Amino acid sequence: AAQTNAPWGLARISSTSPGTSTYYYDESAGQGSCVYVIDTGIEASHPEFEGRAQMVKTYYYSSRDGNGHGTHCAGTVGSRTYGVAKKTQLFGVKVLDDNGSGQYSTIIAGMDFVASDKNNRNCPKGVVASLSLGGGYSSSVNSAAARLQSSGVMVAVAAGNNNADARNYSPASEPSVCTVGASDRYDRRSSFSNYGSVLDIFGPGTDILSTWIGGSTRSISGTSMATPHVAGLAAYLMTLGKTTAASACRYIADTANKGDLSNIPFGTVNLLAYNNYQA
Ligand SMILES: [Ca+2]
Repeated sequence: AAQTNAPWGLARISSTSPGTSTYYYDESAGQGSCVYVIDTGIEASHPEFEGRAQMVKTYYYSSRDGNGHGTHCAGTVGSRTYGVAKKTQLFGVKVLDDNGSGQYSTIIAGMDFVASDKNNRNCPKGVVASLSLGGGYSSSVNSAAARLQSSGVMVAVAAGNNNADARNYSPASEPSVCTVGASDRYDRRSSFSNYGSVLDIFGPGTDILSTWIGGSTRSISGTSMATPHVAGLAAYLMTLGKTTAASACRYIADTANKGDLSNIPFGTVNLLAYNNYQA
């Protein structure tokens, strides 16, 4: 399948070179996989989700996304126009308030919830969790992310936007999950992207067009935007049977475009997510 005039990030993950505008992908498109988006919520009624999104848990008064961030991330995972895995099932877990903030105890609870809730869902091709959030180092937050991964969920987390070593942020610094940095359309490390030896992979994160609340769209930047590209790619590859939740991060790194990025500091991987599609 091919999506013409796609957002640059989708085109980038199906090409060996920058500057293309077509997203090439297998028509299976993540069908039978499930992605939990642990964030500010999802506007499930947005037409771009085609009924494939639902809120399953909130830690606040409402389950609605009053911010936009979670809806944007969910759109990059699996919306029709802006998503990597256009047929995956999306589940929203609202651990962040509508200002985008949240206590670590609530974020931990949300991760433990996903590890249990997945046993109630029909996700024959596997389960992914996308965490476009983070703060200062916390061993308890890292442990919660490691638990979620150990339970059989592919966990993808944002490296952070401090132009610093991600070893000082959580859950970015947990080695057993998939820690995602950001690049821009010219194959530079995004100027805000954290770096360091704990990064596993880069994905598109500057000027990413996706869904927004009120049935709208908008373009924003962040490692929060790169993470759902990798989460969606994992769901896509699990549906194709190429990998499992336990090894998807390693498989993505092994099959990545290598050496293409600039402004990568010594000691950080130079690996860009790639779907290796061949018509
Ligand atoms: Ca890792």
